[PDB]
Amino acid sequence: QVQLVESGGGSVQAGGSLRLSCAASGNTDSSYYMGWFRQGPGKEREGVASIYIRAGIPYYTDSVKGRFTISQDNAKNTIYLQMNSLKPEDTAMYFCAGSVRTTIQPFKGNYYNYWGRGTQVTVSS
Amino acid sequence: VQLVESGGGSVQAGGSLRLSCAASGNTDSSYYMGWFRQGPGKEREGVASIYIRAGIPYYTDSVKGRFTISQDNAKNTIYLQMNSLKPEDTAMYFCAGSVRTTIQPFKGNYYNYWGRGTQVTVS
Amino acid sequence: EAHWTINLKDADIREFIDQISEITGETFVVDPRVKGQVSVVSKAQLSLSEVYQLFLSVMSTHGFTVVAQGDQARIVPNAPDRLETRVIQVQQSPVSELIPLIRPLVPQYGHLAAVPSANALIISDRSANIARIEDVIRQLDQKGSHDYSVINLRYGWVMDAAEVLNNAMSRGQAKGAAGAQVIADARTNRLIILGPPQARAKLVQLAQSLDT
Amino acid sequence: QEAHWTINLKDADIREFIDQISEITGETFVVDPRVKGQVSVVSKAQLSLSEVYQLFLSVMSTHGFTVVAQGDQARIVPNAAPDRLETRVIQVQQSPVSELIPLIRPLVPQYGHLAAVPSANALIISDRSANIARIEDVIRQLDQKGSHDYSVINLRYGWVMDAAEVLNNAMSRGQAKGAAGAQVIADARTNRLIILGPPQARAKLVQLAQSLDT
Repeated sequence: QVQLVESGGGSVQAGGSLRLSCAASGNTDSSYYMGWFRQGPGKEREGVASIYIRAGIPYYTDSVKGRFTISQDNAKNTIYLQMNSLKPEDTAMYFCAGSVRTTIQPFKGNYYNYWGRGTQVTVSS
Repeated sequence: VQLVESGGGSVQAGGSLRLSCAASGNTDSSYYMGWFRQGPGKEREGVASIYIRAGIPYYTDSVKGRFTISQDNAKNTIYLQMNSLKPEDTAMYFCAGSVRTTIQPFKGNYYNYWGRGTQVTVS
Repeated sequence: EAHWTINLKDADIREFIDQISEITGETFVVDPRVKGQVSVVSKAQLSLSEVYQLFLSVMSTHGFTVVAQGDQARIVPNAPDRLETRVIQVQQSPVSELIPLIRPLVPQYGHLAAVPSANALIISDRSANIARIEDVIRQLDQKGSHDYSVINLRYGWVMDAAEVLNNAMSRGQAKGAAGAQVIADARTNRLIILGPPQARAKLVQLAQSLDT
Repeated sequence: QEAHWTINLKDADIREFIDQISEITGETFVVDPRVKGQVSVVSKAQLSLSEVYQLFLSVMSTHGFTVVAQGDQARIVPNAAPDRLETRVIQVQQSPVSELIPLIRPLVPQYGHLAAVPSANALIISDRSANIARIEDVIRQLDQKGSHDYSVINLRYGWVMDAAEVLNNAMSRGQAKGAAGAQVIADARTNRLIILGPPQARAKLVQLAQSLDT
C-alpha cells in the first residue's frame, strides 16, 4: 500500500537535461527496488534505471548508461532520475515503479508491483 | 623368475661396492626390481627400488645420496653402487622382483621373484 | 538478452535455488542435508549463464555440489558460514588479469571466480573483507597493464611487511614513490608489488630492508 | 615407519586406479557408472597415505569427477581436452614447492592440473606427456637456485615468444664473470614474460623486454 507520485517532466531541446522525482507515500521497508520505466507513443513499456533501496545499488540499460543517474533519499523517501545529453528517442511517458521482490529483472515491469501515474518528457530537434 | 646376485664383500668404512642382479625367465611381467638388506638380528627392510619401464629410482632416506640403483635392460641386470658405506650397512643383501604396478617399494610382501643373497661387511 | 539482479540478506538456501530455477529454467533435486542461510549482493545485472556461474559459486562456498544423474540436476553436500557472495563489475581492466592479484586476499574458506562475458568478479567472503577487496579492485581498475614484482619473504611476515609498506606511503612516514600498491599473499608469504615502473622498483627495495 | 607407496600406471582403467587408492587409503568408494576412461600415472617420488589421497583428488579433477560424502559413504560422480593425459609426481629438491607453483602454473593449460604436496615437497602435474617433459625441464632449471623473486611483464604490441627468444639469446651470447643466472618464462596465453634471477640482474632484463614491445 505504497503510492508513488512523479514530477520533473517537461519539454526540452536535444542535449538538454531534466531531474525527475518519485515520492513514496508509505514506508519503502517492504520494497527492495524502485525503478524508472518509459513508454513512448507506438513503443512498448521498457525499464531504464533501477535501484536496490537497502544498499543504493544502481542498474541502467545500455541506451541510458553514462547519461542518466538513478539516486535516492531514504529520508525524503524519493528516488531521482538525473537525465543528461537527452536525445529525441528519450521522449516518452515516464513511470516509476516499486518492487517487492528480492531478485528480478530490473528493466521488466512484470517484476514490479506499485506503479505511478506518469510524467511526460519531450525532447525536440 | 630367478635372480642371481654378486658383488658383495668385505670393505672398510667410507668404501664402495657394486652389486649385480641378473634376471632369467618371466622378465616382461615385472615392473619393479629392488634391493633388500637382511642383517643378522635385524628385520628385512628394503633400501633401493627401480621402476623397470621408465628407470625410476626410489631410495630410502638412510641410503639416499650414497647409494645408486641402476639397470641394463639389454644385459637384464640391476646394479647397486654403495658409496660412503657405514658399518650399519653390513647385511645380507637380497634383490627382489615385483609383478605389481603399485606397491610399497621398501616392503618385501609386494615382491614375488627372489634371489639367494650377497654378504656385505663394512668395518 | 534477459539480465537478472540477485540481492539477498540471510535468505534461505532453498529460496536461492528456487530463484535460480526461475531464472535458468533448470530443475534441481535438493538433498535434505542441504540447509543454511545465504547473503548475495549483485553490483551488476547478470545473464542466465552468468547467473548459473553465480549459483555454482554460492553452492561451492557453502559446501554443495551439482550432480547430473540421468539428465536430472541434484544438489548434494561435500566434506564462519555467515558469508556474503558479491558480484563486482570491473570497468577498465580485463577481469582475468585481475584474479592473480585478488586471489591472495581471498581466504581458503572463501571463493573467487571470473565472469569474463560480464567482466565481473564473484567473491565469497566476510562482508568486512569484501569491502576491503572492492577497495583493492577499485585501486587496481585504474592502471593499464598490471606489471608486478613478486618478493618471496624469508625472515619477515608478509602481513607485517604489507601494513608497514602501505603505512610508509603517507605523511608521517614517507616512501618516496607513491601510486604503488602492495598485495600480500599469506599462503606463500610473498608481496606482490604493483604500480608505475619507477614507483614499484622503490617499494621492492623497502621490502628487502625488512628482510635482514 | 609411515607407509610410502609408488603409483605407476600406463593407460590403466580409472576403476583400477580407484581400487588401488582404496587399497592404500582404506577408504571405500561408490563409483558412478558414468565414471569411465583410461589414466596414466608416473611417480618420480614415493608418497604417504595423505599424499596418495591428494594425488587421487588431482587425478579425479583432471578427468572430470568429484568426490561426494553421502551419509558417511564416499562417492565419485562426474562434474562440470586431449585424449590421453598423464599425471606425474615430481620431487622438488632445493626449492619450497609453494614458491615454484606460480612460476609453473603459466605452463599448465586450462584442461591440465597442478597441485603442491608440501608435506612431500612434490608437484602433481596433469598434462600431455610431451608438455610434462617441458615443465620438468623448467622445474629443474628453477630448483637449482636460491631465490624465486620474479618480475611479470604484460606485453602490449610485442609477441611474448619473440621477446623470450630474444632475451634468452642475449643471455646465452654472454654473461659476466659473476654468477647471475636469469630465467625467462613465456606465458603465451596472456602475452607476458616472467623474469627471474637476482634483483639487480632482473631489472636489466625487464628494460630489454620493454624496448622490443614496440
